[PDB]
Amino acid sequence: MNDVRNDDPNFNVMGNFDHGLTLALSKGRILKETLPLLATAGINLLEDPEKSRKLIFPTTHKQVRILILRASDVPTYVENGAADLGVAGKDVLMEHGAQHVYELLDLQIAKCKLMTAGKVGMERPKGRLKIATKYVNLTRQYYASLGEQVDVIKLYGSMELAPLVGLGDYIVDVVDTGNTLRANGLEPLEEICKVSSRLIVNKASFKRKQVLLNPIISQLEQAVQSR
Amino acid sequence: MNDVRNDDPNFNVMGNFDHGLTLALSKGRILKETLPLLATAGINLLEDPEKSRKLIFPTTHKQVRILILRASDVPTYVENGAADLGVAGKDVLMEHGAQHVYELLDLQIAKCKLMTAGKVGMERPKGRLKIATKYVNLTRQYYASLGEQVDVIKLYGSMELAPLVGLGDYIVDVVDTGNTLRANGLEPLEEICKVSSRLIVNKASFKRKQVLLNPIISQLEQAVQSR
Repeated sequence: MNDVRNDDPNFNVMGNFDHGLTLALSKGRILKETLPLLATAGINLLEDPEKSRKLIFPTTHKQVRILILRASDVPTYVENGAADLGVAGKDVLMEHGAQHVYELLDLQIAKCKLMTAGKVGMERPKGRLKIATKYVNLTRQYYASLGEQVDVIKLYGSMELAPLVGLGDYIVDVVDTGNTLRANGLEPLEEICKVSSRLIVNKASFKRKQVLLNPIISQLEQAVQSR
Repeated sequence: MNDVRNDDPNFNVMGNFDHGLTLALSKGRILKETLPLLATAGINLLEDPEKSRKLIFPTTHKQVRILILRASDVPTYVENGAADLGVAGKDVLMEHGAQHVYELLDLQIAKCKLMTAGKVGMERPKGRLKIATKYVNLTRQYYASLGEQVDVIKLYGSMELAPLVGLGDYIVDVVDTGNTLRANGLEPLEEICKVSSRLIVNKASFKRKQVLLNPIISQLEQAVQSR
């Protein structure tokens, strides 16, 4: 009946409440670096998600189905076991909070650093520093490091724009290389920590689904070979 | 002083931390129903923002620059004075509950309904309900109106996926015709309030720049065919 997996038919198979494996992936550059790891593990998207109206996606495994989420939402879906396991930025995991999750692997992809940044040739203003950021808990934790307090201002949008129109004193964002910033007349400053994409499993799903999970984890481990 | 206010050169003029005017607009279908009204008032872009890498778009008015923000951020920018005025759904504005702001006009565009929603043929669950939604404060106050306290689950992405994978019991979201909803085996249930885009102005912005603002406001009002 079931036999082996190689689901070639697209636009089908993907059911509701799949008690197989629900994988929560992020959306942009993170997604484009995750796909290749998965391809070696035997999991391939049948369609292009950008040009697709689907919310759940079938893979080459009949046992595995994919969500493409805002990065902030991956931990939330897995925490609640609406997804069994997920691929999330360590920035996002650290802001949110690890609860009903095992962090199983540093995948060594989407490597960046959480940094402060400003306008080039700016004066440290006088009062409470106003910090614009999407990472409230993390910038609060950090300036507690230095013995300072701050006014934080939560942004969900482009944090590059804030201090050009004079919204922040500074910003806190993840920085690959720093090109985009300098080109828009800004400069990276203090490195708060290092960030990479991690794999996470819902604690219950771990106990319960260990025959689908064991091999997949083990093949992803080998694709991050490194040393 | 200088009367010349017409500006053909885009990729030009631009400015930084202006003391002329700075307009923040949401970037969805809202943007597209908005620009026509700004047209009526001799305020137009000079390129496709969909196809530009610009962060601050200049306009046909030498005295007015534009920002295209992620909806949730518009009230953030105007509260703080980065923007002197902007456009956003009443849903956002009510959830944000911004301080240093005047709502001056119902543009009566992008009309819809903040509603509870669920799976087709749902069964009323037992215990405290879980609600998958972006608008936390708004559901908390709508269930605090029915005396019942609930479990909230904040999402920043598509709220339509949540039910299909069983994140919530119910969801809270904006429903125009909710045509998409049925297509995914979901239903509108109840109604919390009605919703349209509004025009807000920073209060200190309004005290000083009045000279620039009154002409712009007057024109917009008359374009809405309102008395």
